[PDB]
Amino acid sequence: KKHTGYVGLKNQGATCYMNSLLQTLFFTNQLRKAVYMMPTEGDDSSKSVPLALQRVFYELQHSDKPVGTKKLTKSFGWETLDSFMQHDVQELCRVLLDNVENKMKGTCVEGTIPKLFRGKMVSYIQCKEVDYRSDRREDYYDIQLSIKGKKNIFESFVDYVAVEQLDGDNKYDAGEHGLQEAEKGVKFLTLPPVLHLQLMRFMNIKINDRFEFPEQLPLDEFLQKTDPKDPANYILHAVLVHSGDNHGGHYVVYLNPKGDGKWCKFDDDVVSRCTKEEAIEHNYGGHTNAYMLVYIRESKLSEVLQAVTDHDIPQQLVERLQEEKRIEA
Ligand SMILES: Cc1cc(Cl)cc(-c2ccnc3cc(CN4C(=O)CCC4=O)sc23)c1O[C@@H]1CNC[C@@H]1F
Repeated sequence: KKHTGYVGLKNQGATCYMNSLLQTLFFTNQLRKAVYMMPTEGDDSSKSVPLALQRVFYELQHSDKPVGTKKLTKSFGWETLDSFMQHDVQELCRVLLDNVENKMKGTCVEGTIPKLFRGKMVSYIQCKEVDYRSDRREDYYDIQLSIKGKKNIFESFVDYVAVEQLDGDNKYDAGEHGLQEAEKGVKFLTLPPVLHLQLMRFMNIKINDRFEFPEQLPLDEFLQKTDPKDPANYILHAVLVHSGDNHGGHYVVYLNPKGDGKWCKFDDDVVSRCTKEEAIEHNYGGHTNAYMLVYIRESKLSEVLQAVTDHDIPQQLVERLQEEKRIEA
């Protein structure tokens, strides 16, 4: 904390990618404030996932020493290494934020999860030579981008929206109209304030290819309609990295918490300052791979990364967490 201003977490081992995600969610400041507001006074000390996330966030905000996650792993039942390796980061993040969102219902901080992370997309199937079109509106909290044969995020987004032909052997079952030539596609209606992009490093053959992501990411061309008052310019907030072995390896996260190009490497207990280039360019890959990226929308940056004070944690919660620290010591 003395060098960088920020504390790290206790070592991974079986934990894998949780520490990387916890720092990412902790430095989503608007979420952190909302997490502190959850009415967890009635909750069980051990079994409550909402309370266990308040504990980590509290300790990341106040501790000089590294913060433990053992109370938190016991709460949502992922104790073994197998339980992390079977899942991916978006599934873990979904498990934490569902608990948080459910606890926030009927409270002053309701709807903070969908405000921060929920975007909307339309999937469509249009028949070419017949008048039939199926549409589904879908909420998403995260996007999984393809990287095999893609130079960069721009190209992955182009491929994400690209129109697929349903011709020949793979014609579209159109019900009363029978098999038809058709065009399948997806289109983004809105992009959230905090954008979670996972990069598909497994097709399970692994992909160590060089994949380039920028500091500033404009996404207006991937929307159906563009607001001129609020363009879809996104700014790079976090880069989650894996090195070494599969079914194992070492997980790190790079972060610029204030959103001001001032980057730090979060290597469990060791938080240290780094260059933009160590955080961005040097995690592109080729012959160490980035696997998740977090972008924040430029128009939403002040609100998402709003300053936290110790006053933002309710007195009842502070007293309860210090009662644990006294009794356990
Ligand atoms: C071993 C390993 C290496 C790398 Cl470099 C990234 C991940 C990783 C960690 C967390 N989250 C994601 C999300 C990803 C994107 N992705 C999907 O969602 C479906 C297919 C895929 O690629 S890769 C990854 C990883 O660990 C993984 C855990 N479970 C499977 C691996 F063992």
